[PDB]
Amino acid sequence: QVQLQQPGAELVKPGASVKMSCKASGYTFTSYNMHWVKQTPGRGLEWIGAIYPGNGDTSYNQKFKGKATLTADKSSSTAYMQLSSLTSEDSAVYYCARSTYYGGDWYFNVWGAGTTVTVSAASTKGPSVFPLAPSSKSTSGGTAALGCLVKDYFPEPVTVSWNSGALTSGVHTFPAVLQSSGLYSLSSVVTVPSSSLGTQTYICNVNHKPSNTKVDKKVEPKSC
Amino acid sequence: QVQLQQPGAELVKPGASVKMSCKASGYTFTSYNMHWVKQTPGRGLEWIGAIYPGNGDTSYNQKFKGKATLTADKSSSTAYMQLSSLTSEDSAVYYCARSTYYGGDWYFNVWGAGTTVTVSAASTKGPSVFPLAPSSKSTSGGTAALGCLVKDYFPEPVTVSWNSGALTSGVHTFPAVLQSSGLYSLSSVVTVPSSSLGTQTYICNVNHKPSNTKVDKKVEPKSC
Amino acid sequence: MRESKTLGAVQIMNGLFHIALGGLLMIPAGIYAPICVTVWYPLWGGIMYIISGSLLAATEKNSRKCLVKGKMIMNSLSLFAAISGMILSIMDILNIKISHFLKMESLNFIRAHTPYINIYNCEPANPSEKNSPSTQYCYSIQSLFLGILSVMLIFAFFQELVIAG
Amino acid sequence: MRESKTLGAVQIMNGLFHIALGGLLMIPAGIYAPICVTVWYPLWGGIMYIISGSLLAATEKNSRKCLVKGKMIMNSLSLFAAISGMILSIMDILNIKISHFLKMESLNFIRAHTPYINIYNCEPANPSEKNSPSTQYCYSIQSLFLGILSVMLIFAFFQELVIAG
Amino acid sequence: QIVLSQSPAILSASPGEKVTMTCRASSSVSYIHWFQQKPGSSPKPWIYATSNLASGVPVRFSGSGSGTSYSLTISRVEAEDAATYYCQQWTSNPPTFGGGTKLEIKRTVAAPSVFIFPPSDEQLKSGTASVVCLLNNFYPREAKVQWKVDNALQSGNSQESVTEQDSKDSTYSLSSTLTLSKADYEKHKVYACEVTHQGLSSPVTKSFNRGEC
Amino acid sequence: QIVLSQSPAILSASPGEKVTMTCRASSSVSYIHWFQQKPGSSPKPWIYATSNLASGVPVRFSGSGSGTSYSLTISRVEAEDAATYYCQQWTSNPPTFGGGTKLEIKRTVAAPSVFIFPPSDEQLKSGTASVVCLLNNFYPREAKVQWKVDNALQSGNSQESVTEQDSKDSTYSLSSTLTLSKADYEKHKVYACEVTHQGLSSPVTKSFNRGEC
Ligand SMILES: CC(C)CCC[C@@H](C)[C@H]1CC[C@H]2[C@@H]3CC=C4C[C@@H](OC(=O)CCC(=O)O)CC[C@]4(C)[C@H]3CC[C@]12C
Ligand SMILES: CC(C)CCC[C@@H](C)[C@H]1CC[C@H]2[C@@H]3CC=C4C[C@@H](OC(=O)CCC(=O)O)CC[C@]4(C)[C@H]3CC[C@]12C
Ligand SMILES: CC(C)CCC[C@@H](C)[C@H]1CC[C@H]2[C@@H]3CC=C4C[C@@H](OC(=O)CCC(=O)O)CC[C@]4(C)[C@H]3CC[C@]12C
Ligand SMILES: CC(C)CCC[C@@H](C)[C@H]1CC[C@H]2[C@@H]3CC=C4C[C@@H](OC(=O)CCC(=O)O)CC[C@]4(C)[C@H]3CC[C@]12C
Ligand SMILES: CC(C)CCC[C@@H](C)[C@H]1CC[C@H]2[C@@H]3CC=C4C[C@@H](OC(=O)CCC(=O)O)CC[C@]4(C)[C@H]3CC[C@]12C
Ligand SMILES: CC(C)CCC[C@@H](C)[C@H]1CC[C@H]2[C@@H]3CC=C4C[C@@H](OC(=O)CCC(=O)O)CC[C@]4(C)[C@H]3CC[C@]12C
Repeated sequence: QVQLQQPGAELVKPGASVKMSCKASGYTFTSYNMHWVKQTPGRGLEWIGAIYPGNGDTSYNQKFKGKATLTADKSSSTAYMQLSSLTSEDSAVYYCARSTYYGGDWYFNVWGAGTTVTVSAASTKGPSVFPLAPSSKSTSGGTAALGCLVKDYFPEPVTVSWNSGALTSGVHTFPAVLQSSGLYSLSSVVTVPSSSLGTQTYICNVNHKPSNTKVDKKVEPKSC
Repeated sequence: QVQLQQPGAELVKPGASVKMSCKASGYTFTSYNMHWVKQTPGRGLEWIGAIYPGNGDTSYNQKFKGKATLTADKSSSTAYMQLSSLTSEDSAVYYCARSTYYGGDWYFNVWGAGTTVTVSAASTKGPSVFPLAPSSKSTSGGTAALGCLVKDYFPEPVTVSWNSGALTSGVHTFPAVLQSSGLYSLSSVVTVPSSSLGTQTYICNVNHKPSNTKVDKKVEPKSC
Repeated sequence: MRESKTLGAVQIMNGLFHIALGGLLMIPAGIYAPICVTVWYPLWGGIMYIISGSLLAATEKNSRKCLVKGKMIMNSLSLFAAISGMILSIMDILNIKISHFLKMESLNFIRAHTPYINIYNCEPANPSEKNSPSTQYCYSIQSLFLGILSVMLIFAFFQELVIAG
Repeated sequence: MRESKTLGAVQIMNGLFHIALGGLLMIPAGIYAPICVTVWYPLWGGIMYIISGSLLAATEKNSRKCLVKGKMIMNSLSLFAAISGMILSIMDILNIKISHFLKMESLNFIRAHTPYINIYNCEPANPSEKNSPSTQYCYSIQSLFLGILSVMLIFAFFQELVIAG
Repeated sequence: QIVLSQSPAILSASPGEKVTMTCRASSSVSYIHWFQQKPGSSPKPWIYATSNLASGVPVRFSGSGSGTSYSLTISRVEAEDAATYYCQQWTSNPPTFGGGTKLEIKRTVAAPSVFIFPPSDEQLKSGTASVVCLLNNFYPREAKVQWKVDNALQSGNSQESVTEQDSKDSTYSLSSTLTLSKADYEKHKVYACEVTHQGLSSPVTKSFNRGEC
Repeated sequence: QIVLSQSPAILSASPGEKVTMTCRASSSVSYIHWFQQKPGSSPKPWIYATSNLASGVPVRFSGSGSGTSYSLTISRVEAEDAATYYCQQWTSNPPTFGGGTKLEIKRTVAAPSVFIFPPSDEQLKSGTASVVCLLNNFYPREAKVQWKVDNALQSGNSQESVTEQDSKDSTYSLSSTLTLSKADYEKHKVYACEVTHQGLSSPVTKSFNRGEC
């Protein structure tokens, strides 16, 4: 029943600032401390600070004391965090959390859904889709590997399906890689009976809603 | 929804001992402190002590440290307090209460219904009921006062009604007084038109369930 | 005789140590303060110990000794200060460890910094707390007060052994 | 000259008070202890200060002087304690009040009595607590440690003013 | 241990206006908590941490204060507000409760209707004499009854009991009972109770002669 | 600030095994709290105050320890138990989280099926060459791919990515991509990736010749 709600993502130009919100529901907002937590794939979980909306006392981790600023609307039941002077170091997931005194120690008993921040200067870019054509150079044991390469798009995500979703067995879609150009690239592959590559038609359906891209690519055994 | 259930009353011979219970429901019993409180009309509210059923640590007020002993069943979700060497000083209401840490301080957020302890050597005694007959010596302004005296019974309570409950207007039943013989006495009175004391029939119906006494007394001006 | 100049020097050092420990003990630490501080003893004791250094005067035997006879009264009153100072400390050390024989209201500008604290009872009402850090904080403060008072006791006692000379 | 016996007496008293404050400061108070205690400074300092009371032996000019010249070396070593002790105390008083320039692990039998405690950081993570008595204890203990260290600093400095020929 | 004193002991107002009550500690406390109790129930929590209303408490109430001095205030009293209020503290060991404040409802002054009942014939056959003096529907509560027998003042031989205040007319009723042995009841002729009250310009005596019927 | 070290980094067990994982603090702490996270969700609270199970946690789990040394234990691992577990402390400022432990499922060794794709004509017409080396359905995760072009070792010009583990057969799939300019792609004839894995008795190379089709 108790819940915390956050927006899903933010896009920010470098050096600008961003403000993101956590809204409470189902409990007496002014009676508990609200805490903020940062996660990254390189340094795990780090604690930013807290606010007591009952009176506006705050506390900060010194390492972030120059970045963050915590405030609360005592009437609207909304907490805000503001971050200033963003750099590539700040791309991370940020959570709000509620803490309660329970069983002789504090613990974080409820967590928000999390907000993702991307720091990037890059504009929206629609992808180019290139086939990984099946071939004798891709035939094995009565199976062939084939796929689609979704090259150079921004921002995430891309969705891939095959034959409008009629083909699903053996599909592996890999996590996107951020490239040195700042674009992303992704690939998806599937294995099919190599005996019928000459008779069966396979089309991947690529959608990139942020760019409204909707592209169908036929995949057929034209080697090279 | 959280509830603490206690038994209603205890009768104890002087100098013996009594054990009273407080059963919890609706929450993780092992995770909060349980507190006991004493109320008397002379001293008001006094705090006896506490138990933490999570491990059995206890704390006592020194003034009671020789009287009480607190213990808990970690499996059955029941607390117990035992009292020893009872005297007339121990007749009071005893409450269990649940303490939580909330809003920056402790507070007692849930209370049991309370157990009443009476210290008395006296046996069960059925009352004698005497009329306070209406008369010219009890006539005023077109009204007469009449009543029933429920004398010398034990233990409490007595219930009084009039004409099987058909008369309720103007009835005042006074709180019982404990007498120096250790018995209680009570009286109930009602004012009626004095013009009709010779014509109307008024009967009080006295029930003393502990003694199973059920007595009807006609109240009439005809006695002095 | 020639011990006397030395004894005076010792008495002066012993006097400055009381001013030091007396000030340190008066740091805000609760609504109740030790009797000796509320009696204000650590100041007057030290002052009289230094004054009683008057035997610091050289023994000028100029027809009749320049250690004017009133100084003997001075020395004697300082012995009265020594005894009373010892007794006050051995009383305070008991008030910390069994129960209040007395309680004393401290001083108002001290209370301005520790209004919600007592060091004389230190056990939580809530048994869940018996391992909370707050209790270890309280017991550590009691141990510091017992320390300071015991050092005061032994150095005060070190007057009575010798200020009779 | 004749000041020398008195100076020796003063030096001895000043040495005993270091043993006293050094012991009192070692009472359990967390995982981190002041540098001077981990260095054991108060014990060696006091011991050297007492031995340097050798001038109490007075000027035995019998034969070649019986204040044996090695005593001048003896005097000379004790000066090394006064400087280093003063520098240690003025370093520790900084570690308490801006940040850890150093941290030192205390001693194991001390930790057995205060394992969950520190005094070098003292502010709660939960802002609801900023008025809880639990916090007022920690500031009071910091104030006691600053007091003890400042008194040690001044009485140590009082050697360097005089422990020289 | 620290003690909390409350004032006034009994407080009174007319519906629809402001009233206030104080609790003063002998030493400064971090917070005060307020509880409401009515006859025949457990206390209820009412205000926690000096100024936060508990669940369901009507917005009429507010709480305020700091240091040693605190207050609770009611903006517009209503007939359901009648109860006893205790302040409470957790600052030191043990926790303690105040002596309580009782809240009445004012009304106009009403003099008591007085009645007296001689012993029943059935009681005299049982060897007991009880004399009941009744004061009916009066306000304020303060009243005094003195028993006189043949103009001689009785003492130490009577008990009296009073209802709580009736929620529909705000009056009180009191009964006082004098009890004597039968042998002492028949030693005298005139038996009286004397009533004094703010609504009476002089005491009113109701009395009878023994054997007058 | 005190640091919590977790071991092992990757923990491996079959269903029905007992398993244990440990956290050691640099200093003694009052309690350890444990959290579970899965890809794509917030962490969940799992054990609080060293040994109390949170709501709905299956009875398979238990927690234990004291002082500087703590452990969490699972009596009979099941396929849903796959997650990352973080320990946490509140004893000092700031509160800190451990480096985490990742829990896998054991299975038998499976060698990868390897496939290679030359660039498409559409990519060459755009001016780009991308070479993809695919390793399919293998175990353990640990594998190595070296690119060789005309027997010359490539370095610093490739990126690879691996799927999450499949919930039905516990295998992995891996792709590596080599990217060159078109002008560099057509300077050579033989392009190769070399795959080494525990399931392979020797490296297997799949390669093709440019301009041979
Ligand atoms: C021989 C004794 C009786 C007197 C010793 C000299 C005193 C005049 C000194 C010793 C300790 C000092 C007290 C120690 C601690 C404090 C708390 C202090 O407040 C703080 O330290 C925090 C706020 C601040 O002052 O910046 C206010 C002054 C006071 C009472 C000091 C006032 C002056 C005192 C009493
Ligand atoms: C810690 C405090 C209580 C010490 C108190 C010391 C006093 C008791 C001493 C200090 C100075 C002394 C005084 C120094 C000088 C004089 C003047 C002297 O006057 C004379 O006339 C002496 C020569 C003469 O008789 O002609 C009498 C003693 C008296 C009062 C001494 C009496 C004792 C005094 C007051
Ligand atoms: C000139 C030199 C020799 C004087 C040295 C005096 C202090 C440095 C020593 C002497 C006695 C010691 C004290 C003796 C007793 C205690 C009580 C002890 O506290 C408890 O034991 C609390 C728990 C319990 O009651 O058992 C803590 C150390 C302490 C303060 C000791 C602190 C250091 C003291 C004061
Ligand atoms: C000159 C200085 C550097 C060293 C002097 C060492 C001893 C005179 C004193 C100094 C501090 C004292 C310690 C202060 C506190 C304690 C805790 C004490 O334990 C308790 O007080 C609770 C249990 C109990 O003893 O009843 C055990 C002894 C001990 C280590 C004391 C033992 C004797 C010590 C080490
Ligand atoms: C600071 C304190 C704690 C440590 C350092 C003290 C030493 C530096 C003092 C203590 C005793 C002194 C020594 C006592 C005896 C001697 C022997 C003496 O030479 C002889 O007696 C010659 C005949 C013989 O060999 O016995 C020369 C001085 C010396 C070394 C003294 C040198 C300085 C010493 C070692
Ligand atoms: C020989 C006699 C004269 C020596 C006396 C020395 C001590 C008894 C006095 C002198 C200076 C005082 C200290 C001066 C400053 C402080 C800091 C003060 O702490 C704070 O103010 C913290 C809050 C803030 O930063 O304002 C507490 C009292 C204390 C330790 C005092 C404690 C008692 C001290 C050490």
